[PDB]
Amino acid sequence: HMLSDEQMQIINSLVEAHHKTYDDSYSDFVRFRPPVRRLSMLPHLADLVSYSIQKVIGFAKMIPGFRDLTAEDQIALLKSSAIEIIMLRSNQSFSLEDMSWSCGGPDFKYCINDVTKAGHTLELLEPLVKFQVGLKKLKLHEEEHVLLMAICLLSPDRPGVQDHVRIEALQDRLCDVLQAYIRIQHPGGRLLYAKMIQKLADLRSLNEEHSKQYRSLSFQPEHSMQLTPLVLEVFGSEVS
Amino acid sequence: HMLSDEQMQIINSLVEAHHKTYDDSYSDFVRFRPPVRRLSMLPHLADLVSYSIQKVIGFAKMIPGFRDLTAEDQIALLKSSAIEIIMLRSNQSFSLEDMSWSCGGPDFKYCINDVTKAGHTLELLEPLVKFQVGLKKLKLHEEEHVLLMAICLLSPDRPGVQDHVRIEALQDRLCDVLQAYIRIQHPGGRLLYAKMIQKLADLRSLNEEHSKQYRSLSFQPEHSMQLTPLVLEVFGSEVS
Amino acid sequence: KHKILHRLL
Amino acid sequence: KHKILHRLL
Ligand SMILES: C=C1/C(=C\C=C2/CCC[C@]3(C)[C@@H]([C@H](C)CCC[Si](C)(C)C)CC[C@@H]23)C[C@@H](O)C[C@@H]1O
Ligand SMILES: C=C1/C(=C\C=C2/CCC[C@]3(C)[C@@H]([C@H](C)CCC[Si](C)(C)C)CC[C@@H]23)C[C@@H](O)C[C@@H]1O
Repeated sequence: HMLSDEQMQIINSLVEAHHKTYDDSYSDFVRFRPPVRRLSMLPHLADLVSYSIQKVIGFAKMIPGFRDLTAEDQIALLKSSAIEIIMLRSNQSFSLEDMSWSCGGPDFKYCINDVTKAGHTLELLEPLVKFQVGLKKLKLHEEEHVLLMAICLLSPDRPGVQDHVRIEALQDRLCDVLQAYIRIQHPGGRLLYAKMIQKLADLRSLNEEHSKQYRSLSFQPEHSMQLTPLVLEVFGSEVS
Repeated sequence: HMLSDEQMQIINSLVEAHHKTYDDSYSDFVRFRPPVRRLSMLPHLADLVSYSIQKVIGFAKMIPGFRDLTAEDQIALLKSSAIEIIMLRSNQSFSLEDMSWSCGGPDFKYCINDVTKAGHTLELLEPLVKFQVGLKKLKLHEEEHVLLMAICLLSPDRPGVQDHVRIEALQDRLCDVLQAYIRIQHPGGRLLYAKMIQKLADLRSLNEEHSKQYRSLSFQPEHSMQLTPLVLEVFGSEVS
Repeated sequence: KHKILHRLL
Repeated sequence: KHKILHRLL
């Protein structure tokens, strides 16, 4: 009926890691190639994502344990899960008012129609937005959102991982933190942990569908040339 | 004392190819990542160059003969000479007033100090600007500038070319055009052809020095990640 | 392998 | 070969 020290440390270090790698003002967006409304929105969103991957790496490096994984396991987890952490962290910009990610005025406000113009069909954006509205309804504490991102990153069931026992043991520790945090700190949250676990399985299904459509994109040089070197590294399939 | 038809055709098709691939208003620059004044200017200029490579390819494809070279010879000539055609085509934006490429207001006006902030030392920018002021002094006709770009592109003495006899025979035809064009159409231009040929050898020396500094850049992932997929393809060394 | 150049060409 | 990831990591 109380969290440990090592418990509250994990929350502290994760929560601080998030604050350091997520700007609520979205003030660096002016440095991206501007949005345009073919695939008119591909340049701006490619930069959006690449900037985001840089942040997800910063968060990752401060998850306790992650640093001590092999460089190969870190890459494997980042490559397979980056799109999921991005979908996750974007919930903090998603507006139930608008059904759009509102990172600014009319420019950095992202309709579903914008992401079509980056080469994504509704068979992805439809469940993407259901995921987002569901995740928003859960009204997560910062402590939970941050923990959900870390648990998603430390999944052992990802292609290429080599030390699946050490990884799973890290994921386990974090799940124990979220269960305990909710038990003690979140009133009325007796079904929450289980709903949060459900959000992960939705992410895998988003991940899959997104990986399909990225491939179709990445195979067309006129479209892949609009991507960044980091995006092709992380979403590409070089393998180690 | 008169140009041929096939002569004047070569000039016509080259001159039109240039008009189609060079905007004197520099109005697409707003789509680049903005300039910033480490290497603060690397993102904007990387996009400048990548946009430019796209144009140099468009010009190239309309040089008579080029289309019929093998895909491998086209790539070899583009990869080895792209930086030279860019240095060449930039003369049309270079201002003797300012010693800068003035593509716009204070943003797209490029001091030598801007290009330092993209990771280039003076051992390159110094002769680069001497080249530019010299080339500007030559007060080239559109017909000559366009021909000089084509002759530079069709050099047989570039790494990777396979049909150096067919290429050289194309370069020869174009030199004959420039010699004749100047003979007939450019008054007082009896030393011009030879000065233009001199500008090519300066380009090789720029090319070399630039290739050195690009390598140092391209070998640092934090800097190469700011480049575009087209830039790394063209300036990289994949070889066929 | 100049995937983009080929395409552009 | 994840040259950038390694660097970033
Ligand atoms: C990324 C973030 C934010 C928004 C994320 C968004 C909105 C635009 C469309 C995106 C990007 C989806 C697409 C389906 C993904 C496309 C990937 Si490509 C352009 C390489 C084909 C995935 C997440 C979506 C803003 C802020 O919350 C920071 C956060 O980090
Ligand atoms: C390119 C053009 C123009 C300007 C060219 C410029 C000015 C900025 C610095 C550049 C780019 C040099 C640098 C030494 C080259 C650096 C290459 Si990177 C950023 C990949 C390291 C080469 C040519 C230079 C404008 C207009 O005339 C269209 C024309 O096409």
